[PDB]
Amino acid sequence: YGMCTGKFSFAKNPADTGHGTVVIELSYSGSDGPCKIPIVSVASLNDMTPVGRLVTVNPFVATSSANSKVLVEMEPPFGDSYIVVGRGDKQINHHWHKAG
Amino acid sequence: FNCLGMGNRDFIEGASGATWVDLVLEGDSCLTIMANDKPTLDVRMINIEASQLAEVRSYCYHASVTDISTVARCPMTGEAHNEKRADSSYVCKQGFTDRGWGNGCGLFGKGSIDTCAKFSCTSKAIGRTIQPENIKYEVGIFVHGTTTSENHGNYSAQVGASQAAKFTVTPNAPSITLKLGDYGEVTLDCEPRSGLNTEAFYVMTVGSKSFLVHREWFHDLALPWTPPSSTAWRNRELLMEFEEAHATKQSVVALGSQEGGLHQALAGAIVVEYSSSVKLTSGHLKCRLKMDKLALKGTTYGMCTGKFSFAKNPADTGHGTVVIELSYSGSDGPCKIPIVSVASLNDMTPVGRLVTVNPFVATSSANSKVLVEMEPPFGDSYIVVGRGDKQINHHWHKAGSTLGKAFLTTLKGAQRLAALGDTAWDFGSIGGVFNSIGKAVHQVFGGAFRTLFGGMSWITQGLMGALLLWMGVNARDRSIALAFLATGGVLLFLATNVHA
Amino acid sequence: DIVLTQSPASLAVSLGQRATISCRASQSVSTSYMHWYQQKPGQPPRLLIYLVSNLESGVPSRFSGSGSGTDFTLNIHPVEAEDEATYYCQHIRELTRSEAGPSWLEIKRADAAPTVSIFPPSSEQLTSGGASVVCFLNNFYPKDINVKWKIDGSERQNGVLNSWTDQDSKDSTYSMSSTLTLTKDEYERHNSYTCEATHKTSTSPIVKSFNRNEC
Amino acid sequence: DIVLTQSPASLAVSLGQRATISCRASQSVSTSYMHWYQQKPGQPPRLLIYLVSNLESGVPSRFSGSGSGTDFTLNIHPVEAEDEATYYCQHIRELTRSEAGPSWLEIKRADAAPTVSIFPPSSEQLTSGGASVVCFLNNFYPKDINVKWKIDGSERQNGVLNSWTDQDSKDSTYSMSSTLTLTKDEYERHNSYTCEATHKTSTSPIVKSFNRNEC
Amino acid sequence: SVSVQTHGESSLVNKTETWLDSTKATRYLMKTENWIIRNPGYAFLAAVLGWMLGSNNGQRVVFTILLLLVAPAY
Amino acid sequence: QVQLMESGPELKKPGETVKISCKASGYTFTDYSMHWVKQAPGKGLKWMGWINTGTGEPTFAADFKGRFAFSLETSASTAYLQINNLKNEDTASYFCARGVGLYGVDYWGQGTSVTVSSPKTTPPSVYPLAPVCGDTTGSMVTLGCLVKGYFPEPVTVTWNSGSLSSGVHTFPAVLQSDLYTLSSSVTVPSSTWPSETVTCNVAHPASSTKVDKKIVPR
Repeated sequence: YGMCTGKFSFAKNPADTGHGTVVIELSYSGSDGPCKIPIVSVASLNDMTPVGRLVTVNPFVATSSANSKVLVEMEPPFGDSYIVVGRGDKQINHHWHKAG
Repeated sequence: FNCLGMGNRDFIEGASGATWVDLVLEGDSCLTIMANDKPTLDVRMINIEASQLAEVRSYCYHASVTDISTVARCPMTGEAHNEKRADSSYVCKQGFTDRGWGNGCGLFGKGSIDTCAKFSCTSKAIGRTIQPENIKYEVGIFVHGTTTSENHGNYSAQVGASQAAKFTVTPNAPSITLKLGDYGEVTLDCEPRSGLNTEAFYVMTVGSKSFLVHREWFHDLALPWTPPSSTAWRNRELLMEFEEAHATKQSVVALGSQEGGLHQALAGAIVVEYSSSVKLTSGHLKCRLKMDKLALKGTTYGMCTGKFSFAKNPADTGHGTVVIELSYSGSDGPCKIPIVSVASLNDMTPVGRLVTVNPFVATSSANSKVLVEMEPPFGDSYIVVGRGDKQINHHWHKAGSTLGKAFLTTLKGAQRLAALGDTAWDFGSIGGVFNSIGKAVHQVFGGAFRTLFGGMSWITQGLMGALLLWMGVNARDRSIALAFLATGGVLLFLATNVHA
Repeated sequence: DIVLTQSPASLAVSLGQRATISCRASQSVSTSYMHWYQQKPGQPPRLLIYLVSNLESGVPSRFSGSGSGTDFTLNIHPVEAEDEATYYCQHIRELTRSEAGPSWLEIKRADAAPTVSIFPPSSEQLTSGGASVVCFLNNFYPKDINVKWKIDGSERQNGVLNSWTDQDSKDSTYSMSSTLTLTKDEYERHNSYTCEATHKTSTSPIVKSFNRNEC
Repeated sequence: DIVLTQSPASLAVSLGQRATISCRASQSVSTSYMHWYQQKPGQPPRLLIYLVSNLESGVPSRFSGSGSGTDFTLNIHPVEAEDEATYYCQHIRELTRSEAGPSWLEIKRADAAPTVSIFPPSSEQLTSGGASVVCFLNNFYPKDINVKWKIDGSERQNGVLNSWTDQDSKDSTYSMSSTLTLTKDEYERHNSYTCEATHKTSTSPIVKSFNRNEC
Repeated sequence: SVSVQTHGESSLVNKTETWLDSTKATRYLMKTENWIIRNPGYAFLAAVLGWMLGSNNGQRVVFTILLLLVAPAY
Repeated sequence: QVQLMESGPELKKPGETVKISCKASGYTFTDYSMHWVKQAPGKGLKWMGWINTGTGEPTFAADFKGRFAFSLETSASTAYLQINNLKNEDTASYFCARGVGLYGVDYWGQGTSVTVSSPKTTPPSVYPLAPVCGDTTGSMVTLGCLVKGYFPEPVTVTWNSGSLSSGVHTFPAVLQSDLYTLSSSVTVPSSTWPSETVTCNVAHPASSTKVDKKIVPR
């Protein structure tokens, strides 16, 4: 599957598990599903570099359903970073923390 | 939103090297951004707003004794039985009345009483917690173009002038691109997770008013308190008292309203106004401007051909730069206003720089008032506005002579250090080398030392200075300086920084 | 747990008159953060005063909330026919959030007696074996009224079904229905069926009856 | 603090039969220290069993106390006409001392219908302006009975006073008085006066009635 | 009690006017001085104790003024 | 304009599950506590609880704890009260209320009344109620319409196709064995009855039964 082509949305705001990593459920407006979810762990929006690692690797919208809510977790890095979900206009993002 | 007449108005100096720049922006100060190829931007938080709050618990700060009942028992009758112990609303107290034959008992010297006074709360108060999501940040952002007294102050016009913007960043929306119209667009990239610690404190409602209270300290309040919802309390006794037992008679008194002491308990606590939400007047936030799409109109326009006239007269906003509003007679507008900052008309060369770059007449309106500020240098000066005959100057003076700038900023450095902790090295924005490790040096340094023995308030750490200096007075060389570390700075500084 | 009680329960008033609606905070000092919510019948509530001290935008300055922290008042110095409504006061200082038992705005008027009409069960109904004796007590102000169903001189409170209008949009009276529903057997085993209506306009019940033996 | 219940509430028995009377300690384990008490009506109760397991001196061996500490039983294997009594059991392990809801020994017999006689107010009472319709229901077994006063077909439960004998020493039945007290005006504003009584001997009310219009 | 163990200082962000701010200026010294000016009989007897003990001169003075604050409000 | 819009009034049965919608409009959904307030049919406003709009985190009054599910759809800005194990107590008008928070709730859902009960849609028994000697009041013969034993409400009771408005008092239908009876009364002059037909025209859209009964002299 290629990149999911459309705007994500946070079905739940990122909540650290308390175990060091952070999951988000994503209501994803793209009906482009089934598709590979674009998303990453980014330090600053000026850099698309993945910084943390993906807890749930290959985030995948299961079906053509638009606004399908998809629970996906990755690891935030130390200190401050973002999570860019998608890309460009289609990237939402959240600035969520790991103090570790 | 703008920096106009802002008590704390501080000027962001464009070094280029990036169109993006990191900033610490706050509701107190309007950061004014001068940059090459960019007009003069303004950045200030309007306020900090946590939209929606949750109740951590409730406290009863003034209580009411009701229905005092004392169930007496004879000597050796032991534990006194009063059924009201089945009701928590009743506070029950065991005890005794030492008896004679005169009072109720065939034996002398002892007794038993169970004193149940129904508790109720005269007056209760509440703390509340912030969810970092509900936190907003209202950042008035402006850029200095052609302006007047009003339009620059009144936000309605600089919307239309596209020179100002107001917006909200959340941990959900940490970055915002914002469009400048004729000047294009800019972008802020914030840390709304990090602008506070949402859980560093509580919002404590005392009276109609609410207050920031350390959520550690908030538990430390010893007082009748409440399940955040509803009813069953702890230490509801401690606003009530007990008396002697004279015969069966012992009474319970609800202490005078401690609300005054609540306020007294609130010293560093911050006024916080609930509206639909708290509005936190104290800003702390790190955003990132991006200047790329910020443009310059006026690079097309040529010299304004008509008479400069002061609508306002040369004056300093307090920050070291002179603002004037110029009624511009010529109708050649829209036109590029010729102006410079000069010392003496013996030379036509500028000396200072433009606060507001691209002095410009907005429209063809004759006598058009144009509010523009520039930077005079130290000492006296004039201001040459335009060349040739049409130029009106005005003699100016700025007494800040250069040395003091190097002093104040230096001494401001330690003032920039304290209370900003590790983020004091964020004034090293676009850092590296020193400022890279400079925070990292202070990182565990600030996270240790001052905070480890922290809880020191004024003379507590303020008197430590000569005490720790005196141990440096009598000590060993290479020990003295090592014993001098905790003494000066981080201790004396903040203890001297408070003078007053 | 904090209680509010809003007095009166209703006030019959002239429109333009000042009818002030009291409220009180049973607990703490609620301070600010009490309100006034107008809800007319069949409506979502409509918030009037906020912090107990401040109008909402839509609600005109005729509404005035007042009182501080243990005690409160909702005033409308010009109460209106448009102000005819059910008003609430809501302590916000704490969760839980609750609402005081309201005060109503009734428009005071001349006191009117119920027009009382006792219809025996329709022959249509009697053919069904059920018998409902309907007594329509109509156009009475105020709403203060009572129905008494008397049967063979022995007053029956059973099978009685009451339905009454509200303050009646034209005359601002009230109209009432008293329905005595009997089995046609006991409807036929007893004869005099008497609904008598006592009303503040009448020192006595307004007696409307039929003995089935009559016509 | 500790509660007891003693079952049955009463037991109709053949004398000589074994009727064991239960008791139980709601709280703790009372262990020892429950005690059986026979109270014949109008007496200070006579203590039967001590430690709930041990006869007193004056009580005969027919009484058997039994049960342990959460539960207890008063057994009379030959229950008697003398054993007719109100029986108690008392946890003593803890002050407060209390008792179980008692157990009566009734002597069982054949079921007898009430002898039901409805006396209108005598002229002596009718001359007084008060009117009491008195219905004596005599010699019914069991005691289980219900009296009703019907007036003009509309049952009146008002002015109704009931006084009944106990198990009637010879026939061991129960006799009752039903009384319908009326104001002579209401006594004479209504006519049919009926004491109907449903008693276990009859599937129907035993109806004794008069109308003032009758004699 | 409620007047004691104050939140002050909050010092979280907070470049602003705190709820009760100018209150903190005189808290430590004055009400302790008020007690010790109310008790000059105490003031002098507590002072000489410093020059008694430690015999190092300048350190002898240190014990006093703090003790002179300590006995006020324990 | 900020407007709280909800689901429609719904007939339900005991033991069922209802979820009442509340859709936010005219404001940023996230920023304001969404509240729920029970108005029982006879009772005043009894505040059900609030769900945190930022977190989606519900908070219930001790009463409303555990039977009731607050849920927030985020993107389309809809709030929900889902009542589980529907009970005849769950019959009531329910209101979502937007928090101005410590200033309480500013606005309200347009209202949603749940009716939880067993009964089935039933036609009314419409009885022309004629006046007798005493029921003729002055020149006016008061007349009546007994609309009897229908579920659910409403019936539309008009009089000669509603051409009698004024003398009409249509009295409230109330529950009888989970069926409704209203006795509606027109007051018409004895000049117009039974000289002019007085026919109470009773339409019950639920049962789809329009029943027209002329009141005729007894």
